[PDB]
Amino acid sequence: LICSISNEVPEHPCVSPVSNHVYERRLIEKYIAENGTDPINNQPLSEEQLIDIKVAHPIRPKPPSATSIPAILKALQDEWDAVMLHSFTLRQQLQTTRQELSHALYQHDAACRVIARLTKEVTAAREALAT
Amino acid sequence: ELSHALYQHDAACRVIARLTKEVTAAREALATL
Amino acid sequence: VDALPYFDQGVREAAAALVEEETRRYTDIMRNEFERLAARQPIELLSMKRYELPECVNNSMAQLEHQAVRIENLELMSQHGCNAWKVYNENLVHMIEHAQKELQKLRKHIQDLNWQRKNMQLTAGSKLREMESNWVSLVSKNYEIERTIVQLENE
Amino acid sequence: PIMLLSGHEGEVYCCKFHPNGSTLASAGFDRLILLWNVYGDCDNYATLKGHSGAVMELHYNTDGSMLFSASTDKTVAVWDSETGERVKRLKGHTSFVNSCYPARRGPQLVCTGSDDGTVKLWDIRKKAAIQTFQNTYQVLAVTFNDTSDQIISGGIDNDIKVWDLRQNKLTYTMRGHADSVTGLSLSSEGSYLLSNAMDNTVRVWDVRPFAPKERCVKIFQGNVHNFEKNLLRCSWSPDGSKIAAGSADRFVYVWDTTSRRILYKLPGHAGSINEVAFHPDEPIIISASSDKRLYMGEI
Amino acid sequence: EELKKHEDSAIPRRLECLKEDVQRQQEREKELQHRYADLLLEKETLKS
Repeated sequence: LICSISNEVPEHPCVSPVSNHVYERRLIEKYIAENGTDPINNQPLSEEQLIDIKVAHPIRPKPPSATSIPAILKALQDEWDAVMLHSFTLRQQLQTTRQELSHALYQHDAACRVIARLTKEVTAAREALAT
Repeated sequence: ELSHALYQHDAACRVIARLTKEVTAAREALATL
Repeated sequence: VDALPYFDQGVREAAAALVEEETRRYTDIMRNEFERLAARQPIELLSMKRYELPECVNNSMAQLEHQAVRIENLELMSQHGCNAWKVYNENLVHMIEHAQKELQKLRKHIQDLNWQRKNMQLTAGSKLREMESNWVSLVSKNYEIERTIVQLENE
Repeated sequence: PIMLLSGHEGEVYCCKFHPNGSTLASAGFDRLILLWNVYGDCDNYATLKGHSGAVMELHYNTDGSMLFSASTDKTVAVWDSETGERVKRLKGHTSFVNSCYPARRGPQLVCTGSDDGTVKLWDIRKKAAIQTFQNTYQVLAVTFNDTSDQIISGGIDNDIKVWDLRQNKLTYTMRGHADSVTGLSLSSEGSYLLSNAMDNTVRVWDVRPFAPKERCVKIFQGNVHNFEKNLLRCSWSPDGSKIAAGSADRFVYVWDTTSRRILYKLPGHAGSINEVAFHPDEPIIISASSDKRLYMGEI
Repeated sequence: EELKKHEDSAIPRRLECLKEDVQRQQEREKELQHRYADLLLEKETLKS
């Protein structure tokens, strides 16, 4: 249905026997030309190993105000500014990911050490009682 | 990664929640009997 | 690492406090910098405000032919009306339902995993509390063995 | 399955397994002893002969090679399971011998309870009596101690008794049974002893270097007596886990040591069950009943 | 499924641990009655 490279809804679907993963022909051409393998799993892929799919010709309806000024002055701004803000917020999400990963490695260090000490103290008092 | 680490840290502080009860009763018995 | 969740129904403050003590002891094209400028800068590129206003005689004749193309796209929109609208509606629902079928799959898998974990914990903790009970009994009766040694020994 | 066994001229009183659990012993009034294959189709091959009175107790060795049998006709008798033919006629017993108990993994010896008023020790080799503790009355049940240095007995005074083999006087007497003692059984712990009694109440004790001196630990409800006053016999599990009993209600009684709940009160029977045998390896039970047959339940 | 498995990978170390002290106590229950019979027998002959 959708594509795993641009996150796009294709009018040009092509999936490969090297990675059965619905990918957008544009980014699939670009990738397999960059390095001749799949991007997602990276089983070696040549661009002619894939096979296209025959699409149901999916269409979105031309809105009532569709013309030169609507598709030029207004429309491109929403798309470009929303790509800008979306990609920026996504990199921000990666920053938050690095922060939470560091905090989590800290918490794991704490758990491991405190457990190593208490597992001893317990059976230490237990051995003294078993004396 | 944060999911696995969070489950780990929570259920891991649980290990101490049990160990502390055991050792605290243990030293108390050690004094008692 | 050793952590059975399902068993203990029950602390957080003390375990996490000692934890925090241990923790205190512890790629695209030039578009990359273009979008860096355009996004940090924030401003929107000066748009296509040329065909609208009205050279200006060209833009007025352009408004003519363009609203002609607008009545053409209006022909090509009213040719359907509600028809190709419902054409997209029904297909939209028939594409919608599948993701929720998948969520049903995920619910079933995770909940049956938990259904295994329950009885697993119940067998494990049962045998382990039996071990604790055996320990209590042997420790008590072994201090009793020491008392018996003391008595039979003093004689 | 159900695996009900038959072929007995009369009521089946005594039943047990090979201490292997390879071939099966049952017997009762008929004055002979039927043996079977436990597995397969529960096949019935060999029958020991000779014992004049009703064979009041069969008793294996603990390996499974020799067979002791106390019969009401004033005699105990040793037999070779290899053959089925008698090795000794332990005579001298002045009246009805009820019980026999061969010592497990100790030297060759048997302690015998009977209807004379004596508890008697005898040797397999000498044809001679080793000791005899006259308390005053007929001795109905006898089980050793796991050191083979005390003799446990249940008789008509409700006062369960134990003799020192070396000091020869009444070593342990414990009381709390509401009526006569009918069945004793030493668990595989070597330590806990199990006792049934017609008084509807069955008891556990523990014979150790130290027990609390009042050692009535666990008590089970359900056993029945009637105007028949037939012999009542019980056992532990091979694991000391499930308490197995029969009784005169036609209900086989299966309890646990732990929660002492009714694990089963199983019907199926027509006759009063006179002995339950637990399999030394399997979850297999053979119920010897006075309906002149047996059952083999799988649990 | 991996958090239960990280539990279930170490699952035997959860039971096998107390299975040591349980038998460390019954093998020490061996140490009890070994001399406990050495204790009852020891009285009998000084009282006699």
